[PDB]
Amino acid sequence: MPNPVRFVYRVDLRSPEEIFEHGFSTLGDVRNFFEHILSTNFGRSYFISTSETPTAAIRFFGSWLREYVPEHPRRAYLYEIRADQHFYNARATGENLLDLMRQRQVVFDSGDREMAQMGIRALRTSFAYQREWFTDGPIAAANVRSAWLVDAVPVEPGHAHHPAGRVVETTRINEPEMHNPHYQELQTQANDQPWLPTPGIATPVHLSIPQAASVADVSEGTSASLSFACPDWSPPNPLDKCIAEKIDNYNLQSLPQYASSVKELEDTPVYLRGIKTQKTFMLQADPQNNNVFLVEVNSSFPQTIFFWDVYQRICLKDLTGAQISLSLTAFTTQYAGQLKVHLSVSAVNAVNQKWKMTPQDIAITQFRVSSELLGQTENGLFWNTKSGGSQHDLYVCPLKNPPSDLEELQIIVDECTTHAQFVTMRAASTFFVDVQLGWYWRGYYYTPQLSGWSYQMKTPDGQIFYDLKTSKIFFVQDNQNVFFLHNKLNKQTGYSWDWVEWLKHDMNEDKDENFKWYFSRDDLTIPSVEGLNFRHIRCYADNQQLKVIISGSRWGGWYSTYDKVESNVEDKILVKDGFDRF
Repeated sequence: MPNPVRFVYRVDLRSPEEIFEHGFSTLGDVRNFFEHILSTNFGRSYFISTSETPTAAIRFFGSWLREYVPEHPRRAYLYEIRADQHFYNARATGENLLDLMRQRQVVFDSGDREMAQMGIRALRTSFAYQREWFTDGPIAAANVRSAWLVDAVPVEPGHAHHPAGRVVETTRINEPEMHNPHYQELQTQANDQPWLPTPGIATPVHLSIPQAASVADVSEGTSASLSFACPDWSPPNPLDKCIAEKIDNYNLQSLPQYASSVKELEDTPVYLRGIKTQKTFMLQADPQNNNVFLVEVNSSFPQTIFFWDVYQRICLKDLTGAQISLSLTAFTTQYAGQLKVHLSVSAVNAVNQKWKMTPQDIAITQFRVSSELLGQTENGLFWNTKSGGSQHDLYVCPLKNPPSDLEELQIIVDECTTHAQFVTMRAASTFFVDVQLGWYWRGYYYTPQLSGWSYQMKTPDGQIFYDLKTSKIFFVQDNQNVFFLHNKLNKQTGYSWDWVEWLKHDMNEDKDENFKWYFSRDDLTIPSVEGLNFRHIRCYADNQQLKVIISGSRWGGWYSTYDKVESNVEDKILVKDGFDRF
């Protein structure tokens, strides 16, 4: 409740005159979670889609055009909607269902667990960037606070080349904001629980898993559900009103990670220009020391190719030797209103790795790059015009009253500089969640050590991750050394428990269930009385449970066990707030 989801967002072609008066209506009367996520036989869902951020709500709307003269410029409205108890998070709902399936508490009315896990994999990876909160039914006019006219426009029109024959588009949120006079300020928040169709004890959860899915291709390999891409779908060709390059249908076992438009991707260096000095720089970064810096145009090496993905991250193209991806990250300094940019492990839930790129000129060629860390405060990238040497540091500052010698840098798009697709959000290539695992005892925080013991301190950001592709948990010692959480316990161990261990391992390996883990809410109080976020953690292999020894000579020792109840042990693991939503 200190950190609720208060507003969600939705792009819809219907005008505020209609929405401000009537709210949003459902497609149909079917309350089926998987069919809604997978757009199965689209057009019957009782659920209405919204997104936790404007950027995610509007992504589909930036789909690239075919090479023809657009006779109907693309316009719609972004709505800001107060969330309440009938708004549920799609990702968290899916994780809860995975938990129930692994613990064997599901009745499959249709389909099976293998199929459901394919559905969950798609939700975790392909559709996750949507940041979807769905409503269990209609949204009243009284929830809708504001609207903005939005449009999609080509980047550098008349000049930009068309990757694979498609025209690079971006979106704009136009001022001014329009306020809904029927809006009621009720100080509510989205439901913090995973969705289930029935009340109270739902325990024997019944699931109907569909055999097929539909996916809108929204450019650069990106998948969108039809509930996002066809916001005003009508019964009969409705698909013609969808905003997307194309709609594909697949059997669930055939569902690809990327859309056909993935062929549009090109390697792009990044060029920035100082607003006053007009000096031009290339963005560069070095995974050996995680430095990010600027080199003026006029035993490691700088890397030069970046992309901006649908999680809003600006990532270096290549993985390190230990198979991790690195992203530009805005870190706090000691100075008033001056963040410094540096690399860290790409994480889908790290707000300090999220960036917006907004066109500043009507020719759509100059782009301000802003950090989501600074919230509603207008901000941009800066360099120190007085700094000397070959490489210059990169900062983020509020636009208002910037430090003395600093000037803003904006991305410039041109044949001789940044290519147009850089300033659009392409499909993501890694799906790591920062889970920051730890434990808590009597006011003190503890963190895992690679030895299997614990150290007394709070787990730092950017260290312990969960790979959504494979369900592995890993600890990044540094860019070349990554260790994975491994279960040793089985039905032949002779004992009811065994230590866990941290081992180097192939990030891509996806079969061995002793490296696979999932989170469980069970009967935990969430959040805890003191505001903490706890989960139980179990291994896919045979539901062996992760725990930590509390006291004695083996205090701080991490192990797994078949025993649900034990003494002198902690089964509540700390996990970063919001880890199950991104």
